[PDB]
Amino acid sequence: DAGDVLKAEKDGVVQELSADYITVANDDGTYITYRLHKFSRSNQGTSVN
Amino acid sequence: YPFVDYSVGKKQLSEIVNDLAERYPKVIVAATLDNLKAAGFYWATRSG
Amino acid sequence: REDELAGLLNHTIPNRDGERMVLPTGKARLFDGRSGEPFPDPISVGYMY
Amino acid sequence: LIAQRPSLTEEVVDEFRSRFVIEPLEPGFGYTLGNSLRRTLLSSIPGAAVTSIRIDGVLHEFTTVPGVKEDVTDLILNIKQLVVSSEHDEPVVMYLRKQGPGLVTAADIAPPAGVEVHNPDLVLATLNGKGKLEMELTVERGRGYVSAVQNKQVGQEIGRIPVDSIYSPVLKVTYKVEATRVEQRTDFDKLIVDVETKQAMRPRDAMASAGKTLVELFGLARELN
Amino acid sequence: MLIAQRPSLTEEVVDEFRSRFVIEPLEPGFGYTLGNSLRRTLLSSIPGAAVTSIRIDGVLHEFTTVPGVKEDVTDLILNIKQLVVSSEHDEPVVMYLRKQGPGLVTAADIAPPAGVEVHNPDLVLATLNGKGKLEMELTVERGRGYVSAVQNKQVGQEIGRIPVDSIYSPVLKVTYKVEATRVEQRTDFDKLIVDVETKQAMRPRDAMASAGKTLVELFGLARELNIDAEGIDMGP
Amino acid sequence: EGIINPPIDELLEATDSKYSLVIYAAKRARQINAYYSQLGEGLLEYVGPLVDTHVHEKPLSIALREINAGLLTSEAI
Repeated sequence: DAGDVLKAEKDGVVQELSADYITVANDDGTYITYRLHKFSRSNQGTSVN
Repeated sequence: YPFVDYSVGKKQLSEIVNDLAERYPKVIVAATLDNLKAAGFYWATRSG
Repeated sequence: REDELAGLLNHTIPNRDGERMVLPTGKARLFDGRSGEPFPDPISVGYMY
Repeated sequence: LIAQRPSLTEEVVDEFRSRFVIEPLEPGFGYTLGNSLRRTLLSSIPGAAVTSIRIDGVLHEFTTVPGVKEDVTDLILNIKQLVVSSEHDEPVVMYLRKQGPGLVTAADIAPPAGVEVHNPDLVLATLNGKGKLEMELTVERGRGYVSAVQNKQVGQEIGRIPVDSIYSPVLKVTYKVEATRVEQRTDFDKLIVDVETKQAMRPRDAMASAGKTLVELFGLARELN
Repeated sequence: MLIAQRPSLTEEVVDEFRSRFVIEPLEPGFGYTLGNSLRRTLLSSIPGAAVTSIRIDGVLHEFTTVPGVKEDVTDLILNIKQLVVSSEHDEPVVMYLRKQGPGLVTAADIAPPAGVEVHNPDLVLATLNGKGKLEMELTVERGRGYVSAVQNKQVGQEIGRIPVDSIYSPVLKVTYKVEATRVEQRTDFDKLIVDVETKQAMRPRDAMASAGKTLVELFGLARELNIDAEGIDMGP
Repeated sequence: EGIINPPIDELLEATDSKYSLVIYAAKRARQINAYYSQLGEGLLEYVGPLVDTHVHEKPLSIALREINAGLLTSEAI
């Protein structure tokens, strides 16, 4: 509920996967790709990964 | 210093330290405090 | 409840040598890293977060 | 007045775990010997470990390579567990090359003649259908732990990534001093030292190295005349 | 591997029978690795000889008092304990104390047999008053370390044989500590200080040499498993 | 050894109180430092140290050592 965990939008099967992204083939017939934050910077100077 | 021969809580230790400060020079008092600190830590580790 | 913990401390899985290292009182017998002699009395041990 | 002298015998629990029985010692003396041996075994047994890596298309630790499921920083932690053994005094180089989908198991590493990798079932990374891993590893010798800032050379390239080194063939050591009251008309002890190494050498070699290290110090003690 | 900095041992002498040895610069750790072992082997791994039991004439195991002697039985036993002796026969050997008349009875009045010697004849044993008589038998034998009073071996063997504690080890007191020594290069290198206090017979240097020999043999026992094993070589 | 020596009681036995000892030692230390600084010149001014010193020893320590040894005097102007 905090919102820091990536969550799928519609049920499907993971079509392709890599440390930078995840492409999922939705059951309704569409494809959706999620991009992951890698070594960003938060307001306090920590690392978001 | 005369032999103590009785259980030393924190009041007795305060009395002894006050007597040492009252009757002895400062270098001897500092050395005695260091000795007491070292022995206290050593026997507190093995206290159980 | 503490009753359940006290009951469970007697029924863990024994290690490879078939011995439960922590006694039913929750205290374990430790050795001394430097001197090598065992400590006189058992000491509490467990996992903290 | 007691003429019997100590003696040491071995028992094999499994491939890489041994139990050494020393007896009959003087009373109150087993714990000190056991702890001395344990400290020496856990401190000063030489080995080898990877001390640097460089990947084809990487500049630093805080980045990711295409076609792999893991970051470089999360792959350094996987290669820090490699159990390698080397016979060369100078640094040696190994190459890891993998193409196509699957798992980059530690067995895929092709080492030169002289060095060996002893856990060939370790999982380093996972590759998809558009990923190729080409990486170069450096192996040296030593003992203890080196914190990757000692591994930083003067002429470091931008592409060279130093790594923490853990040279320690020993995994877990313990001891038990049975007050067996060995029947000698008096009190005596029986020390039992249990040693488990991490599949790089066998416990007999570790015990021999510990004994060789410990005999020298008491050798310089006895020369006092 | 190579040690890269060879530790050395140095001695200081405080009294005729007190010494302070310093071993430095030891690697990180290695101050407790060979400190407690040194103390233990010095205190309980060196042969010696001592008294085991006495039989004072005219006094049973009751310690009410010794007629004709100012000191009580506990004082007599404690005085006997401080006696330092050397022996050669494995079996226990008995010697006789025959002092008589008013005055001071010391260790110089004993008549040891062949093979046993007393290294402090000037020790005071007791005082005699009122023309009393002191007849004693002292049994001495060899051993290692400190063994408490061996209890009654046979109840009906005799009446007056009082067993006593035996201090066989020449070394009486030992202590040790470790400190940081190195300044130029990276610090935390260990320095070990060992304080030794022995009795009148042996010197601290001989005790240190014997301890070193014993420990070297004990650990060569383990080294023999595989002689061709790489350790920490030292050079010279 | 160090800041602890010489013992404060021995020093106070040679003066009236702490407040005068501070000034006395500080003035002697300034004299010693001034002597050292202008040693390159051939000069007859300031004197000391009056005890055996080290390669580079703080002048205040030397001043306290001389005060304890009893090689100085204090007057009131």
